[PDB]
Amino acid sequence: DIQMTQSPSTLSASIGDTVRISCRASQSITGNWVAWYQQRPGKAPRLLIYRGAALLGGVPSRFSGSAAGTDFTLTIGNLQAEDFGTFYCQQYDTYPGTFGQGTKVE
Amino acid sequence: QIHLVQSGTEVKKPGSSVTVSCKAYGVNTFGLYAVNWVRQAPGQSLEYIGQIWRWKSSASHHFRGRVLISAVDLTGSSPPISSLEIKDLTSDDTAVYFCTTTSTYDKWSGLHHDGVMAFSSWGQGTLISV
Amino acid sequence: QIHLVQSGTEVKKPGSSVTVSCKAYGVNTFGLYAVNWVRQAPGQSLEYIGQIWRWKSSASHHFRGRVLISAVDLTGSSPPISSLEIKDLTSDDTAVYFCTTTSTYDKWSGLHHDGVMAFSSWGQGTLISV
Amino acid sequence: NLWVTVYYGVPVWRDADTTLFCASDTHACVPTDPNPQEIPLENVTENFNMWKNNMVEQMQEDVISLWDQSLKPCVKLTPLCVTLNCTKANLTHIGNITDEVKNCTFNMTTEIRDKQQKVHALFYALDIVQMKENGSEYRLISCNTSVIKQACPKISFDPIPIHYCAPAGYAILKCNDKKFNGTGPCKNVSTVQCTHGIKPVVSTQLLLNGSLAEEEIIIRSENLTNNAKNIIVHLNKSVSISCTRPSNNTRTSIRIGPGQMFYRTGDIIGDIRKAYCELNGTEWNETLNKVTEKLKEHFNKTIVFQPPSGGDLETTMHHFNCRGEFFYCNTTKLFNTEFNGTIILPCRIKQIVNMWQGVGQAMYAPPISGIINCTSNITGIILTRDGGNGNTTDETFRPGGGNIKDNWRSELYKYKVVQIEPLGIAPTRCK
Amino acid sequence: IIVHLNKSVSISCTRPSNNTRTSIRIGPGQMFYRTGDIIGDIRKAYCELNG
Amino acid sequence: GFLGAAGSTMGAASITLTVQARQLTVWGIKQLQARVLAVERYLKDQKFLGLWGCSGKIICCTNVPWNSTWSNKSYEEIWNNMTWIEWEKEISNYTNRIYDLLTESQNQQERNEKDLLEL
Amino acid sequence: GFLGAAGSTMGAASITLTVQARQLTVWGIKQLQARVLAVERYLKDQKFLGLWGCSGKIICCTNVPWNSTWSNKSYEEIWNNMTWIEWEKEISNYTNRIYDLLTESQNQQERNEKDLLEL
Amino acid sequence: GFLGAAGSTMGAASITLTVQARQLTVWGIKQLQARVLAVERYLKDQKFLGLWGCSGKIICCTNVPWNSTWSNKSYEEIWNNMTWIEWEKEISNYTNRIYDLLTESQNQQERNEKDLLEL
Ligand SMILES: *[C@@H]1O[C@H](CO)[C@@H](O[C@@H]2O[C@H](CO)[C@@H](O[C@@H]3O[C@H](CO[C@H]4O[C@H](CO[C@H]5O[C@H](CO)[C@@H](O)[C@H](O)[C@@H]5O[C@H]5O[C@H](CO)[C@@H](O)[C@H](O)[C@@H]5O)[C@@H](O)[C@H](O[C@H]5O[C@H](CO)[C@@H](O)[C@H](O)[C@@H]5O[C@H]5O[C@H](CO)[C@@H](O)[C@H](O)[C@@H]5O)[C@@H]4O)[C@@H](O)[C@H](O[C@H]4O[C@H](CO)[C@@H](O)[C@H](O)[C@@H]4O[C@H]4O[C@H](CO)[C@@H](O)[C@H](O)[C@@H]4O[C@H]4O[C@H](CO)[C@@H](O)[C@H](O)[C@@H]4O)[C@@H]3O)[C@H](O)[C@H]2NC(C)=O)[C@H](O)[C@H]1NC(C)=O
Ligand SMILES: *[C@@H]1O[C@H](CO)[C@@H](O[C@@H]2O[C@H](CO)[C@@H](O[C@@H]3O[C@H](CO[C@H]4O[C@H](CO[C@H]5O[C@H](CO)[C@@H](O)[C@H](O)[C@@H]5O[C@H]5O[C@H](CO)[C@@H](O)[C@H](O)[C@@H]5O)[C@@H](O)[C@H](O[C@H]5O[C@H](CO)[C@@H](O)[C@H](O)[C@@H]5O[C@H]5O[C@H](CO)[C@@H](O)[C@H](O)[C@@H]5O)[C@@H]4O)[C@@H](O)[C@H](O[C@H]4O[C@H](CO)[C@@H](O)[C@H](O)[C@@H]4O[C@H]4O[C@H](CO)[C@@H](O)[C@H](O)[C@@H]4O[C@H]4O[C@H](CO)[C@@H](O)[C@H](O)[C@@H]4O)[C@@H]3O)[C@H](O)[C@H]2NC(C)=O)[C@H](O)[C@H]1NC(C)=O
Ligand SMILES: *[C@@H]1O[C@H](CO)[C@@H](O[C@@H]2O[C@H](CO)[C@@H](O[C@@H]3O[C@H](CO[C@H]4O[C@H](CO)[C@@H](O)[C@H](O)[C@@H]4O)[C@@H](O)[C@H](O[C@H]4O[C@H](CO)[C@@H](O)[C@H](O)[C@@H]4O)[C@@H]3O)[C@H](O)[C@H]2NC(C)=O)[C@H](O)[C@H]1NC(C)=O
Ligand SMILES: *[C@@H]1O[C@H](CO)[C@@H](O[C@@H]2O[C@H](CO)[C@@H](O[C@@H]3O[C@H](CO)[C@@H](O)[C@H](O)[C@@H]3O)[C@H](O)[C@H]2NC(C)=O)[C@H](O)[C@H]1NC(C)=O
Ligand SMILES: *[C@@H]1O[C@H](CO)[C@@H](O[C@@H]2O[C@H](CO)[C@@H](O[C@@H]3O[C@H](CO)[C@@H](O)[C@H](O)[C@@H]3O)[C@H](O)[C@H]2NC(C)=O)[C@H](O)[C@H]1NC(C)=O
Ligand SMILES: *[C@@H]1O[C@H](CO)[C@@H](O[C@@H]2O[C@H](CO)[C@@H](O)[C@H](O)[C@H]2NC(C)=O)[C@H](O)[C@H]1NC(C)=O
Ligand SMILES: *[C@@H]1O[C@H](CO)[C@@H](O[C@@H]2O[C@H](CO)[C@@H](O)[C@H](O)[C@H]2NC(C)=O)[C@H](O)[C@H]1NC(C)=O
Ligand SMILES: *[C@@H]1O[C@H](CO)[C@@H](O[C@@H]2O[C@H](CO)[C@@H](O)[C@H](O)[C@H]2NC(C)=O)[C@H](O)[C@H]1NC(C)=O
Ligand SMILES: *[C@@H]1O[C@H](CO)[C@@H](O[C@@H]2O[C@H](CO)[C@@H](O)[C@H](O)[C@H]2NC(C)=O)[C@H](O)[C@H]1NC(C)=O
Ligand SMILES: *[C@@H]1O[C@H](CO)[C@@H](O[C@@H]2O[C@H](CO)[C@@H](O)[C@H](O)[C@H]2NC(C)=O)[C@H](O)[C@H]1NC(C)=O
Ligand SMILES: *[C@@H]1O[C@H](CO)[C@@H](O[C@@H]2O[C@H](CO)[C@@H](O)[C@H](O)[C@H]2NC(C)=O)[C@H](O)[C@H]1NC(C)=O
Ligand SMILES: *[C@@H]1O[C@H](CO)[C@@H](O)[C@H](O)[C@H]1NC(C)=O
Ligand SMILES: *[C@@H]1O[C@H](CO)[C@@H](O)[C@H](O)[C@H]1NC(C)=O
Ligand SMILES: *[C@@H]1O[C@H](CO)[C@@H](O)[C@H](O)[C@H]1NC(C)=O
Ligand SMILES: *[C@@H]1O[C@H](CO)[C@@H](O)[C@H](O)[C@H]1NC(C)=O
Ligand SMILES: *[C@@H]1O[C@H](CO)[C@@H](O)[C@H](O)[C@H]1NC(C)=O
Repeated sequence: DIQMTQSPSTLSASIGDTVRISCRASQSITGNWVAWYQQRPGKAPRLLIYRGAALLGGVPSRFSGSAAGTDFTLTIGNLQAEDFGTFYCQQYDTYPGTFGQGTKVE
Repeated sequence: QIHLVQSGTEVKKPGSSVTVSCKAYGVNTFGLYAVNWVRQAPGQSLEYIGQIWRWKSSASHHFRGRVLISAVDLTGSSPPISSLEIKDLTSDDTAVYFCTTTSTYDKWSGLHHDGVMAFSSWGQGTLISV
Repeated sequence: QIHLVQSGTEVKKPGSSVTVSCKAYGVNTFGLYAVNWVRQAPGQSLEYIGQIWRWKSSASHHFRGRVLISAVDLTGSSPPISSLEIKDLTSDDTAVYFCTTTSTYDKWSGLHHDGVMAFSSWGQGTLISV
Repeated sequence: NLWVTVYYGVPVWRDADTTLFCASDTHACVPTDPNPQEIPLENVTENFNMWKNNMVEQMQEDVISLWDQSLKPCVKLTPLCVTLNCTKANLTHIGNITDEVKNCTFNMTTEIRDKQQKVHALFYALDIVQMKENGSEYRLISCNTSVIKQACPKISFDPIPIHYCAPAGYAILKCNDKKFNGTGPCKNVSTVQCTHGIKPVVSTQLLLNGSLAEEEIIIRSENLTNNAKNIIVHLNKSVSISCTRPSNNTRTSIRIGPGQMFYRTGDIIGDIRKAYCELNGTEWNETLNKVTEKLKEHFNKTIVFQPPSGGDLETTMHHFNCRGEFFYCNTTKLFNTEFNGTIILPCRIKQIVNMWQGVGQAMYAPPISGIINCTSNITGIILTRDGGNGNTTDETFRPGGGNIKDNWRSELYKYKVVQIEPLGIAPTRCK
Repeated sequence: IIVHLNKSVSISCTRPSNNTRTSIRIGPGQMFYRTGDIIGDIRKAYCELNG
Repeated sequence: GFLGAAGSTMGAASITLTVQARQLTVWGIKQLQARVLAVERYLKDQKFLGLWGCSGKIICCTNVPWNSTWSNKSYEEIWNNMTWIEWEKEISNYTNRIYDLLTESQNQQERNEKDLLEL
Repeated sequence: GFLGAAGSTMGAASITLTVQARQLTVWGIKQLQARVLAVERYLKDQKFLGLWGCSGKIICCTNVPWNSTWSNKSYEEIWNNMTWIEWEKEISNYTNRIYDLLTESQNQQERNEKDLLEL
Repeated sequence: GFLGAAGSTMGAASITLTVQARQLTVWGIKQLQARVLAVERYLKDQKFLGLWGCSGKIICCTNVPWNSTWSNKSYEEIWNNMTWIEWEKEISNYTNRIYDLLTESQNQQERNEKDLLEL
């Protein structure tokens, strides 16, 4: 029953900046079984990262991820207007899956 | 081109049961796509409700016995359909329910781990207020 | 088809300096060929004088400081040229001087061992009497 | 206190696409050891998708290559593009062929360029185009499109079974689920090296001389909701169909060049009747009933069958080939809703054919002297669903053709090609 | 002699006459493309360079 | 029994792996290309095995300790309740690291043997 | 030389096996086919040798005892009277058995060595 | 990297002999011929290595003594003041000798081992 926590519950930045978001898990996930989602207000969440550091079709190259044991990081470079809202953090190594508390950006 | 279309908002009373539908345009079959139903309370984080995968249905411990998940495959007139049935509603079930589908065809893909999965495509979500 | 043409006989008095020129017909460049100047006394064996190779000039210990070797590559109307200048001539320098040109392009060839080389082509030799 | 240990020969595979060996009994398929060997894989569930299989493209390319290589060395018919003087045939010496055969006189080049010979031939009206609105001036169908090459006399038109064998480092997984529909999980899988023998039979509306479903009729389609996607219906009980041409042709040869010989029909010796296919009405009634009942599971409307809406001769009538004759049969008695006794379907013969669109340009099939008689098994049907309006109370299915890949997807739907990855690393107490 | 430069010189070449490409069938499936007509400007083709 | 242990646990699949190893006129261009490609693949696998000192072995043991960050599962859990495909999927992100470590260990072993025999 | 001492006894023939072992632009399709087939045959022989733990050897000793039913002749009779062709024809019915036993013995050796190193 | 040790002394180059070792649809006739030739070259080098008992090794010691008529040079001068190209150029005339010697030695060893195993 892995519980994941995100430290920077609130963040602020300007266009062109770089943002780091961190997730900590109660157990080490050696398989990098972590996903990163984005949710704008009034819309469904969108999946951006899976397996810690893998992008999807259409997701900009600006987004990046790093994974190591219990510490997972999402890095956003050259922040634009569209990259606003709540970022969510999920594990799927154990059952059931569990989401983070989300970090607000912009 | 996976578009998931869900039903509209419904307002119900405690003690009743509700049904939420999800039509999966672009999904060829649920034999290769797994369907996951999740919950989002207003102002809180996402919670996983249940899934149907390879025509096997399952729900988490907190929801066993009161959530029933069903699905039917592609027919001649409508796309694949999935559906949640929630029994014995209480004041704590008011939330936005999301229907998600994830491909399972590639066994080596990183989007799934022996049943527990990521959610590549999301529906617009149904608001249920009790 | 490598022909080496040298200057004619020069008769000089002690204390002077002489210059011998060798024109290398058939030598595409001195970057792939080395020019070795050697001496033959009237009745003795051959003696090594000096070398130009990779546009670097050197002379033996017995000749350092009084022998200078220069060279110029292929031009519009003249083949590559090598020049030997001898200062402070004495009665012991009367001899026949030879230019030899040895290919260097093939690195595995046995005509050269790290600077010290064979003499594949020879000029007609110039007689210097002091 | 664990150390790395390397294992060679680990049973791990990944989906991959490669070139496969062709076995039988520039391009050549002549290994002669198709002896199969099957190994079940217990507790293995594998995902299959017949519509994303590279084996069908490989088979398409192989058949095209074999067809082109067979027709490479034999006669070209470039002199045949000559204005023909065609009149009504004289055959005096269900229905007769006097309205389909025309007697055409023309000039042809002899083996000497300076002299021309005036000759005659009997051509079918489907292979001739009229040049002037009211006149006797006629030309061949293909003279404005491509150059035709005569089907060489030694070429055999019967299919031969073809096995596909994965090279070393690969394997062919086979799904043994008895009610498989081409997409989804398979819980009973086996592994093989060579697939079962597949005959490259060409047909348009009814699949012939194929395998039968083990349990029940199977409905297959890439996308049921898309009316532009063909539906393959695989039967579990074949229906015998016997096609004949009762006319006695004369194969007569004309020397048209230095060693080039052109074969033609001299005269129709006797028995002047159209070619026809015979079928049993009751068996077809039962098969159609079963197909309708099975299709009721996918469409919640009354199901009716109608003939093809329209088009040319190629896309409307059941095309097939046997003995070397190329038949186009009118399947309107079928697919129209007494069906008692024997159903007789008229057919027409064509000589100038273009079997593969854009491949081989066109082929001229020489006639055969004797009476042609031929039998086959119907094991499948290709259908197309007419676009509805949302108001009709019934759905209309029409027999339709399309890509010939559908004729082979029905035989390669239960196969998958995988790549072995035999190199594993595991923690073990050894040092 | 090959002279290799370190600063390229831009040259722009043009044909300003409007050609009409037409087709003639010269055999079975064989098509021949020709210059049907010359319209527009009729000036000769030329290359432009900076002195 | 080629691929017959795919659905079996690694504890039982590791027994008798040599079945897989044993299974591992005018010709067409495709046939010749396929033969050449198969030969190349076999030689590549043999090159990887030979780099680590495992040239002619099926069950080869090494000297690189197992880092718990690669996988922290217990020995019983690994060899008793999983298959080879699942295990290889889990550790996919560390295969390249482990290969480099094995190569370095083999090189160090060769140099140390040379130095020891020099003494 | 190459195939020299083919008529000699096996005792004298086994002395110099390496002499025979050492010998073992549009080119044309046939030349490519011949080259590929030669490479394949060499690799098949090497695979059989490596399956038994004799990857890089000319004379390799094994742990499979000689069954008298395969051949019951004396050691001197084998190694001082017959030639290699006669011997290979005599025991032609048992080659597959011996190959399978050699493979099984090598597998048991590897597994037992792994178990011993575990201890 | 690849070939980066060229120009350095043999002492420094001998410790990185792994990069070179690691780095050593109608395709067309030329591509297929090139692939086959590359496979042939690799297998020929492996055959020479196998004849000497160094099949899966990069640095391999042998029992053949070094004749002074081959090099007649000091150890420090060889391994500290020369590069590999110069060394290979200097001793070319004797290479075909040494190769043969190596082969013989290996053969001898095998036979001796057999005797040591018969006692
Ligand atoms: C190709 O091929 C393939 C093959 O070969 C195919 O596939 C297929 O598909 C199909 C489809 O299409 C399928 O079918 C489907 O299925 C599904 C699933 O199911 C399953 O599951 C379920 C559930 O379960 C759960 O619950 C229960 C209760 O009791 C339990 O028991 C269990 O265990 C579970 O539990 C769990 O979970 C939960 C959650 O979920 C929780 O809570 C708990 O706690 C736990 O945890 C079940 O039930 C089922 O069962 C069944 O089946 C079996 C088998 O074996 C049997 O045995 C049983 O008995 C049963 O049966 C019965 O039923 C049936 C039905 O169901 C019938 O039929 C019979 O007869 C009998 O009676 C399983 O297991 C599902 O879901 C589906 O269903 C649907 O549909 C149908 C049709 O008919 C109907 O009937 C039904 O009713 C349903 O319907 C519904 O839904 C839909 C969707 O959309 C909708 O629309 C509609 O409307 C409806 O709705 C309604 O109702 C509901 C009710 O519920 C409600 O709720 C709502 O609200 C409304 O009102 C179907 O069935 C199959 O399976 C397959 N196959 C295989 C082999 O797999 C394919 O398709 C092909 N393809 C093509 C293209 O074609
Ligand atoms: C392709 O490409 C390539 C490349 O890219 C090219 O190549 C090139 O080439 C060229 C040619 O062409 C060249 O140039 C040349 O070079 C040469 C060499 O040089 C060198 O060497 C020298 C010598 O050394 C020696 O000595 C010294 C003294 O001090 C010392 O130091 C040293 O160390 C040495 O020593 C040693 O040895 C000796 C003997 O030999 C002994 O004794 C001792 O002991 C010791 O052991 C030198 O000097 C030089 O140096 C120089 O340079 C450098 C460089 O860096 C510098 O740094 C220095 O400083 C110097 O400089 C100076 O000089 C120059 C020149 O001159 C000037 O410019 C300046 O300014 C100064 O001044 C070296 O190292 C040479 O030899 C030559 O020369 C020549 O030429 C020129 C031109 O201009 C002139 O000027 C001169 O003079 C000369 O001339 C002469 O000769 C000739 C020949 O033939 C003649 O003809 C003439 O006429 C003349 O004659 C005259 O004079 C003389 C004088 O001596 C007298 O003697 C006589 O008699 C007469 O009068 C040249 O320079 C180059 O280098 C190259 N490059 C490279 C990079 O390398 C090619 O070519 C191309 N190809 C095509 C085809 O195009
Ligand atoms: C679905 O599958 C069926 C069954 O295979 C196919 O029907 C068969 O088709 C083949 C080929 O068209 C037929 O074989 C041919 O039969 C001709 C007539 O046979 C008479 O002569 C023979 C001589 O022994 C008698 O035995 C026989 O009883 C008849 O009296 C032959 O003349 C043909 O000979 C040709 O092939 C031989 C092969 O060696 C050559 O050497 C000859 O030179 C000549 O080219 C040939 O044998 C067979 O008769 C058909 N069977 C039936 C039951 O009708 C269908 O065609 C197929 N459907 C498809 C492909 O759509
Ligand atoms: C099988 O065929 C059907 C029908 O041709 C395909 O359904 C079509 O799917 C697309 C995208 O998945 C739908 O377009 C979208 O529709 C939604 C509806 O709200 C709209 O919001 C989007 O903007 C977009 O236009 C399309 O409507 C739908 N057609 C029908 C008739 O339902 C299906 O995708 C095909 N399946 C496969 C695997 O190809
Ligand atoms: C480059 O071109 C020049 C000129 O075309 C070549 O020079 C020519 O070289 C040949 C032989 O090297 C000379 O022939 C010889 O001339 C000597 C002069 O005494 C004579 O004694 C010989 O009997 C023989 O005839 C030729 O004269 C000479 N020509 C000139 C104009 O210098 C040079 O060889 C070419 N280099 C290469 C690499 O091709
Ligand atoms: C772990 O490995 C997986 C696969 O080896 C990586 O996922 C890949 O990410 C790249 C990034 O562009 C994609 O192109 C691939 O398609 C992905 N592979 C699959 C199978 O989907 C993943 O990024 C790796 N994770 C870490 C933390 O190294
Ligand atoms: C095409 O053939 C017909 C029939 O052979 C030719 O018509 C004949 O022409 C001759 C000469 O005028 C008449 O004597 C015959 O009576 C005609 N026959 C009939 C049935 O009318 C016709 O001339 C030929 N046309 C060409 C262009 O060759
Ligand atoms: C097709 O037409 C040709 C010519 O119009 C016919 O050939 C002639 O047939 C008569 C029959 O009485 C012979 O007397 C002539 O000698 C034939 N002409 C030549 C040039 O040989 C032929 O019979 C017609 N065929 C059919 C089937 O009607
Ligand atoms: C071929 O498949 C059909 C399926 O359409 C079988 O017909 C069904 O057989 C079962 C057997 O009990 C009956 O319960 C159904 O009522 C039948 N359905 C129809 C529409 O007839 C048929 O039996 C199969 N034939 C063979 C030989 O396997
Ligand atoms: C195929 O045969 C059908 C009948 O078996 C033909 O359709 C008939 O055509 C006639 C006149 O064109 C009509 O009077 C009938 O009502 C039609 N019957 C049906 C059931 O449609 C059809 O024309 C034939 N096709 C071809 C290409 O000859
Ligand atoms: C080809 O077109 C290019 C641009 O389309 C022409 O180059 C430039 O044209 C503009 C006109 O809009 C001038 O203002 C520039 O000075 C031109 N650049 C130059 C001359 O370097 C070009 O002139 C055209 N070709 C010819 C032959 O005129
Ligand atoms: C057909 O031919 C017969 C004899 O072969 C002849 O009697 C008859 O008149 C001919 N009829 C026609 C229409 O040519
Ligand atoms: C799997 O299919 C084979 C096909 O012959 C059959 O023999 C076997 O019984 C099947 N197994 C199961 C579990 O259905
Ligand atoms: C498949 O799983 C069952 C579980 O009961 C097991 O008994 C069987 O041995 C497994 N099959 C194989 C081939 O290991
Ligand atoms: C052939 O037999 C004779 C016996 O007289 C023997 O001396 C000779 O060595 C044999 N040949 C070879 C090549 O051993
Ligand atoms: C090249 O020579 C210099 C001599 O100062 C040495 O320091 C350097 O390491 C040499 N290059 C390499 C790659 O060893």
